[PDB]
Amino acid sequence: SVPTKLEVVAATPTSLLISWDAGHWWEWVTYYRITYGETGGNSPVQEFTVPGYSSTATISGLKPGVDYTITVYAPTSDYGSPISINYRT
Amino acid sequence: SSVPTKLEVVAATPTSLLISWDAGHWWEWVTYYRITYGETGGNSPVQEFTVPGYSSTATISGLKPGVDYTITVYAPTSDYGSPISINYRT
Amino acid sequence: NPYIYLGGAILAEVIGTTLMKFSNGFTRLIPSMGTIICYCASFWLLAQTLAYIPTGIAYAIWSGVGIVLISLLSWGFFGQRLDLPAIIGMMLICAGVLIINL
Amino acid sequence: NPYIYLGGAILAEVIGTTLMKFSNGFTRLIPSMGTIICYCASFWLLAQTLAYIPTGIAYAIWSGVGIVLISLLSWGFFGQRLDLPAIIGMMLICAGVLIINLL
Ligand SMILES: C[P+](c1ccccc1)(c1ccccc1)c1ccccc1
Repeated sequence: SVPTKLEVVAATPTSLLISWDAGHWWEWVTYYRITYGETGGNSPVQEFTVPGYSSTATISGLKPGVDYTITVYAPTSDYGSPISINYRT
Repeated sequence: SSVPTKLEVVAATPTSLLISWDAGHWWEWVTYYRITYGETGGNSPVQEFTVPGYSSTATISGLKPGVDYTITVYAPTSDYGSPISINYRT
Repeated sequence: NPYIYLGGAILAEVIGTTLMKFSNGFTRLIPSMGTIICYCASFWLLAQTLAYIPTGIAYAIWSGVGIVLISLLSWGFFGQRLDLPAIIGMMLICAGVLIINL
Repeated sequence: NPYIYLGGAILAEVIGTTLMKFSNGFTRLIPSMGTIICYCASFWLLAQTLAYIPTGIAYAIWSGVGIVLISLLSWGFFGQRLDLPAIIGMMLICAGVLIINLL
């Protein structure tokens, strides 16, 4: 159910500004966690969290040209499956 | 037999003053000391901020050099004793 | 005055425990913040209404007007039934609140 | 075992409430931290009993033992600050409590 609709708004070769639909007031969670790593897997992935009232987040420090996989998890798996996408910088 | 006690200026600086005080015994420790600082002349209000009652030190920045300031440390209520106030010229 | 804030803290906690049942594990941000705000207020409301009314006296009245307002709010617009002998137990709590009141 | 965590959570809240009388509007460190700690324990214990003991009997015991433990603790550490018509009013509040929960 939440989060819903994960897409990349602005895209710099080394940064991706993403966003999602945080739900709606009474379905706002306390925090989302965002996971970005290389689409391959030669190394681990990078991760951070965002408060539940914010719907956007910036991902900095990427490598240009590389395709990345970005995932946004709810606090728990009870709010629906985590939504994931791909982007080539 | 009041708190706080022994309000002294550890470090000084033209624009900053590091101060400390005697929090008293473990039963005399409060949860928040509110501290006030303004100009000695008194042609202005008085700046104020709080600081956790488990810390006996407080740093103040943004002061104007050469000026003499008056610093006062309060307790959550007036029940703990008269607040302690001092002076210092940066 | 004292029995006004005690009831305000009773109303505060009852709203706190209900908003907690609505939110999940403090995950739903809005009713989670609602529970934190409610408990903080009721913590500071009960703290201020204890210096006047004795400790055991206020514990009772709370346990009373609490479940009263809990089961009243329960039958109010949530579920219903439960083991309802009658509202005779609700009228008991009211009496003790009164004969301890002003 | 699962019935003990109640009385411990009862007593922990019993201790925290008496410690709140020492916090002075949460303006005195050590009692203020203590009340926050005490209630974190009774929470965690009560949450460990809701998984086994039903909510009705677990709480009816809480109201009774608590209204006895904190009221007796308010006699040694203090005594009474504004006693009024009846002490039995609290026992009959507790009575009406036990008959809208158990009954
Ligand atoms: C201190 P109390 C509480 C009050 C207000 C907000 C949140 C909690 C409480 C309320 C009414 C009657 C007796 C006690 C509590 C705390 C932990 C575990 C069980 C109860």
